[PDB]
Amino acid sequence: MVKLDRYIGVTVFVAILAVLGVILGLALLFAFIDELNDISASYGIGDALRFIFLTAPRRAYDMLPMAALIGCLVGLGTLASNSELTIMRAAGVSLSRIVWAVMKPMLVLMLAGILVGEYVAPWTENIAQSGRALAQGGGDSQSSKRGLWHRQGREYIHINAVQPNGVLYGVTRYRFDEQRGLESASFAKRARFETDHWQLEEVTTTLLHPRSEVVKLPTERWDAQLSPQLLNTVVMEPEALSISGLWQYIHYLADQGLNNNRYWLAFWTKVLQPLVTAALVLMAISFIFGPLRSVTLGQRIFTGVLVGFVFRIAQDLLGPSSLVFDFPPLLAVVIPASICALAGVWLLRRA
Amino acid sequence: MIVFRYLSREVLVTMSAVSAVLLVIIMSGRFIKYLAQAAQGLLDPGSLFLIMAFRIPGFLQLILPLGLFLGILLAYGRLYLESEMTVLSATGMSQKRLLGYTMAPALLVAILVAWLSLFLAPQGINQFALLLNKQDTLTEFDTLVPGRFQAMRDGTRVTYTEELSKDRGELAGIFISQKDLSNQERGISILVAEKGTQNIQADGSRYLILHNGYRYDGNPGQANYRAIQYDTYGVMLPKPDAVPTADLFGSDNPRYQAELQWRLSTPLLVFVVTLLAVPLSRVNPRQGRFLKLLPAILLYMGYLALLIAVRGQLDKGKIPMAIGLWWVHGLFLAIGLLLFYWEPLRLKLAS
Amino acid sequence: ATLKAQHLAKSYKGRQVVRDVSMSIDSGQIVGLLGPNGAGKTTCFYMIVGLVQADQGVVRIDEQNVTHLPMHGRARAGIGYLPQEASIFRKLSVSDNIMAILETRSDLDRNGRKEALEGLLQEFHIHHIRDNLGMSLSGGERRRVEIARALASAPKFILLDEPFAGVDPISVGDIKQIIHHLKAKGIGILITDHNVRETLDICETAYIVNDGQLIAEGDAESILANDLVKEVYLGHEFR
Amino acid sequence: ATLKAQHLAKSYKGRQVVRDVSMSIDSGQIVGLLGPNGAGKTTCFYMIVGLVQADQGVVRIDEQNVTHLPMHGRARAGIGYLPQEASIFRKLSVSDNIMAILETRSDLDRNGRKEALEGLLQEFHIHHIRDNLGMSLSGGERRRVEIARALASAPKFILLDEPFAGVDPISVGDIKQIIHHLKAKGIGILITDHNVRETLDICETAYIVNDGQLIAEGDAESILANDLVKEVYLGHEFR
Repeated sequence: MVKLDRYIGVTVFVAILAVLGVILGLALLFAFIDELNDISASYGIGDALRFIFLTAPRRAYDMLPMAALIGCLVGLGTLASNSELTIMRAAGVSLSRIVWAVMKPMLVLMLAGILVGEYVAPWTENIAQSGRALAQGGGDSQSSKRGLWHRQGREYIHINAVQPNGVLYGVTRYRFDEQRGLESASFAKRARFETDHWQLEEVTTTLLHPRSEVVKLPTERWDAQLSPQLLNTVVMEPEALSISGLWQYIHYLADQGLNNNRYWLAFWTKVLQPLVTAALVLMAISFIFGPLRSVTLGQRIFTGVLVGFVFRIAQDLLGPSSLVFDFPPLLAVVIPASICALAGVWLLRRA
Repeated sequence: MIVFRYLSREVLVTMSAVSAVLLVIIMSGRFIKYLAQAAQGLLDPGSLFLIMAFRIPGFLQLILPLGLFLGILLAYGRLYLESEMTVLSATGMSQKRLLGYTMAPALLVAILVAWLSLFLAPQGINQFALLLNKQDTLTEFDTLVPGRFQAMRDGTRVTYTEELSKDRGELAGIFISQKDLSNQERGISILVAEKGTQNIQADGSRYLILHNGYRYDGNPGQANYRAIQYDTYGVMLPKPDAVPTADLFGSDNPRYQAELQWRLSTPLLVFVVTLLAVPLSRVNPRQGRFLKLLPAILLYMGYLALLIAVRGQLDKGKIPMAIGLWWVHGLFLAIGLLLFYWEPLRLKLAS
Repeated sequence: ATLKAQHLAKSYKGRQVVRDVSMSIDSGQIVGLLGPNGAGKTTCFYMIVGLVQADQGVVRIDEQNVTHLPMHGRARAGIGYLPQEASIFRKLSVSDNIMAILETRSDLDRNGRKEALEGLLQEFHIHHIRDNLGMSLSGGERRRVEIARALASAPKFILLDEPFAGVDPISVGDIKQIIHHLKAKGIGILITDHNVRETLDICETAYIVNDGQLIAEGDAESILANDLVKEVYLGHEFR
Repeated sequence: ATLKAQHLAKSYKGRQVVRDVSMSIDSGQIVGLLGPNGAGKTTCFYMIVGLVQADQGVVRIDEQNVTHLPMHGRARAGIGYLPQEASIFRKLSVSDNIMAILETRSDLDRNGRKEALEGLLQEFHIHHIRDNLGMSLSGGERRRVEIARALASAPKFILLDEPFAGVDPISVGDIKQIIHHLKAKGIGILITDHNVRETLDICETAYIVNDGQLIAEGDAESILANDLVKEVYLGHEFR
């Protein structure tokens, strides 16, 4: 059972690769279509291309499960289109054997895909959003999306972007006298936290009362807590964080007593992704390729896309609802995966 | 004439089924988001049915042409598979004649989406906007807690206050931080106050006066600053979609001309996609009636999304109001023309 | 009339499936086209119907070149086509199947269109199923109303594609009867099929193509006596 | 070994396609199945192969009921199937077509798999195309390697689907020769086709089912002399 297993293995493998190629191409195409309302004449089509193509290694990982479902459907769809699968099972080979032969290249592309997306996606993505924001509207005291406003005593602080590395980007320090006269307005590009104090870098403090001094190194005057929940409201979504970053952050707010369940959920959708994909395509292969009736390839891929979008909606509703009611995050991703798995098993026994 | 009513009835009933499916889908997702918002903050629990009822034309507007696309694709695919179109054109039916027979329902649906797009969208978004503006002008908690630090949409302006009054129209300890529009007047403006008093207008918006404050129009780290010692200062703040209003034709405002071009552009888009789907339904090889459906939906999204992109760049990019939208419609028109005249170019070049 | 196909040649990825095949078929005679599957029989027949565009060659109906124009033009010239698969309007009745195509005829009036509708209905004895839809008819009745529609286009030639495909031995005689009906109207008939016995039994001047080139021609006995066709197609053991 | 299918019946939404069809096939004999298309001729064969699940009835191969098992279960019980369409593994060569299924055989060894591979390769005259892929073969070679795999599954019965359909009259003798080879190997053979002449020429005990019920059975002469099959199937003008 080596020649058939390598046959379906290579077929499903190259099928998943091609599907990922086309889907990634269309995704980048629409991203470029959508990023055409943002040009401020500072940088447009070129910075667009740089942003999109730096985001391609990220988007490939987000596309890997769908490319795996559709890919397996293209493999077994092309094999069953030429009547090879019907006679393959008409000779003693059960359907479960075919499901495993299809699932091994999937497990290879998912186990290999999670470390590719986690080692290559966060870096290229950080460069992408960083450069895009900087040329688009970065360095400004004001930041799009969300920037943190806080008041300490008679001092007003705005943060352009809080990164989950303990670094604050775009720190404005508005220091008025009691009389409200601005005795100093300052700006800092980045800030580092070290034990007892906040140490700012690339700082520019300007005021003209009886100069515009520029200090590049630490300034420590924040007795404010700048609480980890206040900062936690402004952290970027756990999508960009590495898997290890999700673990260390999960355990970062756990020590502070802050709750960390969204990050547990993303952690488990990240770690158990080959499993939920394996169950999804198990149920799909069982349901679509089960009956002996000949089905065209477009109908197979179409109905499988319907399955993938339906269960996609299922997890999308079942996550927020999983943690608003404070359940364990593991069963959140395990229960739908086990439903697709057991449904695929019962469909296998139906045949 | 039996062919006319035959293909016309098939196309109309098929596009009606597809538009019903897509309509239930979109209305169910948007319903999940509106019931969601109605569960998160208990916003309008009773009349969310009325909210969706106002959102119906805005969805049917964009759903109807796609339903026509996949309608003629599915129905004509049916006729090609079962050899009906073969013996149809084997008798003397030119593909031009097929494009006319198909083009009459395109005119009907073009009128339906025309009156719906011109009339029912500004009305539905108008009523939805008035209800939303009342139940949200007193339920959207747009007024401060007082709390601190309220921000608008982008984050350009920030209003901060320590106290609200009985009339929820007095203030105390005010500070505002705003930018204007861009390149011009790049400086950030900040105002500080002891006492302020907010006045809201029955029509909408809010106007507030602050007493004995200060005014600054300079950037934190540039050393260019101005001080304005005042004792009374009245600011008119904006509002707590806005463009879908009424059908006032293209005037001095370029945004109204653009929106008129888009609302007017949807039926022409119906005609264009109708031209696309007549030769794109040649699935005679009897191997794929569901195959072109995904490229049809995705390509149609490449029509709609790109049209929205150039419509967005129509106002700030100074694309003359005779070039842009007709440039898009001309692109996809060129696609349809090419697809239609693929074979006549072979036959006429052969001569 | 006179249908002519002179020096047909098709190139298929370095492979010449059919090269320099010339045949002619006149109105009122039943002409067959047979040979091995790899030969130019399959591609050449479509090159006559117009489904497959001929890379090189001439196809003219009655001194009028009809080769490289669309299929509907060939239909106006008089060339009708009848595929093997179900081609009935499943949603239209029999009277709607015949009238629907009768309305396309240029030279008619409502008296002529209804007269032709009733004439074709009572001609093929399908007057009792004039209300039954396409999907409700059986196979024989389906082919019957298909032939009725083909006559409703008023052609000078008809190209039958696999007539004796999937047909019971009891219905082959009915097929012979309806094809003789078509012959009695002075309309040419071209038949291609794998049922060589009945095909040659009904065809007057059949052609035989092998490995791209025409290898034989003539009546049933002339082909049964040809040694090359016995070498490559019929076999020394057939009949 | 003797396969029996007792009281098969398939119902299609108020129309009973097959009622009370019983058939038996012994190892080493060629059994045919014929009849009209609307009859249970087509559906019964599928109910035996396992492609169509029988609503009610018994299907047993040598005392082992195979009715409510998957098609692969019938395959392990000994039921092999050979469809008419292309069933070749187009991307792997012929030797991979036979060896790929030979590796699934429980009762073999690596020496045994190579010996059986060579035996089937030189046995079916496919020894020269050991390098050609599936998609590269012609029709005859296609069917040869298909039958080669069918025997490579080591079945006790083989269910051929339209063997004589679309074969040139020169190849009919080759098909009969290979089916006689399958006869000489002690494996049952079920043949269904529309070419009644060649099937009855090669089948020993053919069956005829009409409108659901079995109407005839017996030898070629018993069927040619049977009056019902000439009334509803053969058409009084057979041979």
